[PDB]
Amino acid sequence: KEKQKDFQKPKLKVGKPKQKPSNFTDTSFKTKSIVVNQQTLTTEGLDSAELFKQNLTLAVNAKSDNQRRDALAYVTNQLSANPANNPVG
Amino acid sequence: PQNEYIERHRKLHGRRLDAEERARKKAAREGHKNSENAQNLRGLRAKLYAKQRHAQKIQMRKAIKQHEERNVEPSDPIPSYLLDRAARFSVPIPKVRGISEEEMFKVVKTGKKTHKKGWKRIVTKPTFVGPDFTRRPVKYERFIRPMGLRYKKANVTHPTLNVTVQLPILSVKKNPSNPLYTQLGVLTKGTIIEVNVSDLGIVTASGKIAWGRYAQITNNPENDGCVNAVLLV
Amino acid sequence: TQETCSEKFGAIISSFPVLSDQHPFHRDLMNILYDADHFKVALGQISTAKN
Amino acid sequence: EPNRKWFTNTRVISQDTLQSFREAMAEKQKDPYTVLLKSNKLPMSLIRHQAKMTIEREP
Amino acid sequence: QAAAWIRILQKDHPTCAMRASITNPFGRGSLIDLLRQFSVLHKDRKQISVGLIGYPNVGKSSIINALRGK
Amino acid sequence: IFKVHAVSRLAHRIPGHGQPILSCQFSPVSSSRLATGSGDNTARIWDTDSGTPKFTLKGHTGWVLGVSWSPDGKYLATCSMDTTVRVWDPESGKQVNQEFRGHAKWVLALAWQPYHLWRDGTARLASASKDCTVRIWLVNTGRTEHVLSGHKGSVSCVKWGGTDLIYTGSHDRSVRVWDAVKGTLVHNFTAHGHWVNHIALSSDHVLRTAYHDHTKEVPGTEEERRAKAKERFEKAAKIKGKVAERLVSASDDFTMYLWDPTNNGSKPVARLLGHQNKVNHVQFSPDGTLIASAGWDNSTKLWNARDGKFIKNLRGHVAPVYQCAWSADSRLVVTGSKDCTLKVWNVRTGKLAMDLPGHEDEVYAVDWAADGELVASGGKDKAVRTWRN
Repeated sequence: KEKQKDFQKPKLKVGKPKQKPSNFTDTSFKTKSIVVNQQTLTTEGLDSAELFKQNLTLAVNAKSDNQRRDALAYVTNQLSANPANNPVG
Repeated sequence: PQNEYIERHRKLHGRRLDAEERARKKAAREGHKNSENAQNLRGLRAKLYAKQRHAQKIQMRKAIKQHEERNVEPSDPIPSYLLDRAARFSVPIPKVRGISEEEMFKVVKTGKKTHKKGWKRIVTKPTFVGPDFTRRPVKYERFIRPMGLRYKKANVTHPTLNVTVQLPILSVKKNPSNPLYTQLGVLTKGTIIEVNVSDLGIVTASGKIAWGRYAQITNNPENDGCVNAVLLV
Repeated sequence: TQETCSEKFGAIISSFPVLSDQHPFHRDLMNILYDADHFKVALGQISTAKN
Repeated sequence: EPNRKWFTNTRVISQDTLQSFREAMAEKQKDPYTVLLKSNKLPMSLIRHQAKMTIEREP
Repeated sequence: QAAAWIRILQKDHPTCAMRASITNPFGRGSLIDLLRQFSVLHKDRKQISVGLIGYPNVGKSSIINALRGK
Repeated sequence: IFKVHAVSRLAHRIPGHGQPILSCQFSPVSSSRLATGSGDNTARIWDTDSGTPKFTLKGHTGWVLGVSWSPDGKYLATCSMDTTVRVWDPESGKQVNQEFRGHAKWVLALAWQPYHLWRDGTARLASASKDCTVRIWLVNTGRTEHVLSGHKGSVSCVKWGGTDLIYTGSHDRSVRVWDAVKGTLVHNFTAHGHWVNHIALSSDHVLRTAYHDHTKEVPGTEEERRAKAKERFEKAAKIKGKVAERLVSASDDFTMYLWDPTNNGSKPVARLLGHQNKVNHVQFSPDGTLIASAGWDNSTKLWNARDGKFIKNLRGHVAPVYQCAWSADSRLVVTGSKDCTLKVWNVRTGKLAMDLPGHEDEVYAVDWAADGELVASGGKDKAVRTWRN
């Protein structure tokens, strides 16, 4: 079993489909999409409703005390300026 | 001056009064000068002169033969469609010189002390590193295959068509000296490689394009700077 | 060896006139005397051999 | 050692399969955010004279 | 202007925004996630190597320090 | 017009050649005269009605690789190993003028100009040689009019079409179309992947015979003869109401190509695929609807001449089939192979009509008479054989 021939003869196995020939070329391929998970830097194209929801989400889930304070201050400022500016109620 | 001014000067004034006589005397002394050069030149100048005179003598005697004969094949008869045509399935070079492991690998010493560590082996012969090859991290690479010794194409010649095409290499199939050399992809004399034969128009019995075929290296790439191969047709 | 070859090839290239920079009279006179295609092919083959 | 498999085609491919593979691959390098899977096991080798005529006519 | 430059560069290649500081980094999580994705693509190899190129003084070693944390 | 019946027995076995026979053709006017050229530096004429030798044509210093009758039958051209082509009078056996000299290497193929295109009171002959050149010779003067050069390999086959076109297939994987009048290259097809062994034209059968036909009569004057030859050529090459010669080229890359340079230019009509080895000989049927090809894969194949579609295959041989020859009624084809046998095949049924053994060595040259009475074979047994019903 330690012999190493230049070419190895394939062995027929009963009850199994026949293997493809040695000269068969397989052109099937699979592709995966690379995505960069980073938000937009300027945050100016977003509307005031999306700003409200995003700042509420950061106020709830942010790991920075200053960031939570700034988000809460901003949503408090918009609620003080206009009570109607409450998309989430 | 403009145009053929030296020719116009020769027309209007001639040449020196001794020019023809000195030319004739120099042509007459040419034989003595040639013999003196053959018997007194020394070194590389003498060797080049002797080779050039040998070439002139060959050309001259061929000219004599042609002017003398200005006024004047296989063993078995075969038809015109069997002309220029030629079991044991042997390769053109069935045996080459074996290569030792110092001739393949040298020792790359690493460390900072006076006694270095020599576990890294660098391959001295050219290699085919393969497709989509990225070098291993330096702490884990043992076999260094340098970039300047990597070859991606080979001058492969067709034995029947008698034409040589530069073809890409697909893999190294067998290096006869050692299976480790085949695993590393070393291109040496008598190495079987796989080449892309799409440019030769090789087709099967129904129309499928044959784009992979074995060839054998017939030169010494480490001494010649090129990979030369013969198709196994 | 390659320095000698490159120096001589550059001396050949940089001394011959370039037709794209000549006066139209001189350029077309060189075209009348010489096939300008042949002139440019010869100098391009010189540069190709140098590289 | 002599072997009969040294003188055989090792990789063959049909015209329509090759054309479809080339078209799909070109569409794949059209998008720079898509990367192949197992590209080392893909047949990527398939994807990757006026001066002479004038000198031949007129030396 | 930074967002416009990110748009222009992301037309060509996948791009990230970065402030390479050990104390106060930006884009570090996105860069870590991108390298994790490339590792998932090349999981068959034992490890992947990411080499940083560019002009002098653009912040290559600072980006390495920001990703490392040290 | 007339039915050609399959040959079934040996007519006459004639010795006389001291070397294997390399080429043979019947005379265009009748099957009574057969011209063979062999490796004994000679050609020979055979009277097949009595099975006798008539003339022994000597003068070559190499093997006579090719014999070719004139379309009117008044001349015989032999091309040999010694870089020469000689033109002979077949009714008297003496050489006409001197030998044609100027080729540098072995001359492999001959092609007479069609009789309706002869001008200046002389005939023209195209000789293809191993020195990558094709020379056009004026028969009456012995002088070269044009030299067609440009091939990078030996020109293994040359044909002269009915529209003054030269078709040359060479070992440089190319086939070229030249203008016969001007001697200039017109088309260059390089679709083959190996040596081009043979090419055939859709009008080869009528261009061999010119004005000669089943009527066995000759028109009174030269202009009537030329008009009759042109009419037969146009009838054979008429495709969709326009004359268009179709060219099939067989190569060593296991394939064949069909070309229509008049209507398609450099784009081939079709690629004929299916042979498992090199394709040696290819020939159109006289009616222009079928293409027969003999291969080195022990088989013959039949194809439709309008689209190159496979129809049927003929396998009876055990050694590579060297030549194939159609009958005049396009119903039978005789294949001479390396296994020392001739086989007559009915192509409408696709079967072996007759087997013809008798050759003891390989068969090299096979021809069928234009009127279909006789089949001539020659090979390595050095004796010519005639086959009749």
